[PDB]
This record gives sequence, C-alpha cells and structure tokens, in this order.
Amino acid sequence: TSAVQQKLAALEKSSGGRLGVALIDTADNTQVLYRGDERFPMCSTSKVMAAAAVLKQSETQKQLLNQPVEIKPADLVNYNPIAEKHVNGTMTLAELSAAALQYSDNTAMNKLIAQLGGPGGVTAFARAIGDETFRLDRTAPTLNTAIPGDPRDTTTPRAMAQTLRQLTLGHALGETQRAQLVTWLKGNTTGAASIRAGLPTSWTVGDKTGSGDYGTTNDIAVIWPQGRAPLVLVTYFTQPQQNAESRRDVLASAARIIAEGL
Ligand SMILES: [K+]
Repeated sequence: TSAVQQKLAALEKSSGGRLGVALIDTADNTQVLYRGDERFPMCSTSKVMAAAAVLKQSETQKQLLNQPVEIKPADLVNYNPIAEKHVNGTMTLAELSAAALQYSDNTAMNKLIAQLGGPGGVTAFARAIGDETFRLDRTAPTLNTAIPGDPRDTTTPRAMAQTLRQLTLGHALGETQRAQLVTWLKGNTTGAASIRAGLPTSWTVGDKTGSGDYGTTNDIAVIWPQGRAPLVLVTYFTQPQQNAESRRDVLASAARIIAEGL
C-alpha cells in the first residue's frame, strides 16, 4: 500500500461510497491503482468504446462518418439534447459520435450501438483491441442502472485505463481516427466538475463523464500535464443507496491526490 493509496483510502472512507482509480503515466508506463481490479458500472463512460468502434469502421469506409441516421420520435429516451432537434430528420454518424461524447446524448449512444449491431458489437470491438474485461450488455438508459453486484455494463479501472491509452495515445485506431477521438474528448462539455476540477488549470484534459443510479459518478480522462508526458486517469465512484446524490467532488479529490503524488 503506497502513500497515494492511503490518501485515496482516507478519501473513500469519508465519502461513504466505493472508489476505483487507475492511473497510467506514459512517461515511464507506471501505474497507480486503487481497487483497480474491482468491477464498477461504467455508465456513460462506455460511450468512448462505442464511438471508437465506429471510428474503426470508418477506416475502411471513407464516407461512413457522413452517413445519415434517421431519428424518430420513438428514439428519444431520458436525455437527448442534440437528438431531439433532429426528430423526423437525420444525424450523421459524426454528429452522433460528437453528441454522445461531448454532450452525453443517450439517443446518440443508442444509434452508435445500433450501427455496431447491438451492445455485443461494442464488446466485440473491446476484445479486438485486447480488452478482455469490458462488457456492454444494454442500451441507454438501462446501462446506467448501476446495481451493486450486477456484472452488466461494467469494467475495471485498470482495464479501462489501458484501453483509453491504446485508443487515444496508442495505435488501436488509425492516426486520423485517433486524432478525431482526442479532439472530441477535448471538446467535452460535461467534465469541469470532475477529474478536471482536481488538476492544475494549466493541464489539458479530454474526458468522458458518467452518472447512474446508486449515486454513481464516473470520469475517464487523458491528461496532458504542464511539461510532462500524458497521463490516463480513470475515476469510478458508486454508493450503497439507489437514490444517492452525485459526488463529482470525490472524483476531483481523487484526481488532486493523484496529481500531487506524481
Ligand atoms: K444518480
């Protein structure tokens, strides 16, 4: 147990929930884990895998990201700020990817999942790029039920960190596609209260958040620190009671502890 792990344990104790953290520092490829091999519900952080899978498809179909997808009134779910503008019209797969990632539009995520042949298609992509832990089982919104003990729509912090690194900094995608994914993440709108809130302002972040029942509050980020090689940081958090409140501050606090321990 390291100093950083002891600080994260103290944070967890004061929070009353269960915290999972994985850092990869690409300066030396070293890792810092806290409950790194426990399963957590991904919620909307799973949207990175779906978007990446469609990017991979687009490597052998030049026009794919321009392909129109019909949005019907029945397609709208619980949170769909972009898709609801396009009901009885269309969005392109690029537009759906940006909406899913940057606004966490759930209807957009469901169109990505459909483009991949269902939740199993997203899992198949994960396996193809060497992630044996990720599983997507359901569409939105029910992929966010986040029930304790439920293996559906979960991964581990270690696994997600390794996959996010491969996607954004490694060679799981083609160069253009990797750049596009990083551009999308850097343009996230939802992130400022989470991992980013715990880091120095000068550090550049691209991230995807998630939320669900059981006060589940997630964020996965690729970080470019001032004067340092990039990091990849996963922070997962979930609480015992179904109607617990979000705790984005706990993610910020975890990020701060990680930053101060570099
Ligand atoms: K909630």
